[PDB]
Amino acid sequence: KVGGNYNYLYRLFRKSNLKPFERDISTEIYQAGNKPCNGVAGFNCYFPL
Amino acid sequence: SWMESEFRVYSSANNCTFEYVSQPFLMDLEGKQGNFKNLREFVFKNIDG
Repeated sequence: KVGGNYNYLYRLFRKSNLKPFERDISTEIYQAGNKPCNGVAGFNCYFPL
Repeated sequence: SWMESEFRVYSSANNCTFEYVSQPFLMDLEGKQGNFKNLREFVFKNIDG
């Protein structure tokens, strides 16, 4: 669309590379910092999708 | 010696598109005169999905 089609999502962060022919639709908050990611969002806590 | 119908193993379900209702796996051969039992053997492996 001219405004932009935002109906498509793709994973960006994962713990490790997956094996071939696998599916992972899990949603969570990746540990991207020393401080543990409690929830919601914030600095050093990246949402993968 | 009356016991059956436990059911309700799970609580809720979600998106999934795999159903393989079919003929059962294990068959219990008749055991008679004692000292006569069948040893069920099963092995499961998971490679390339």
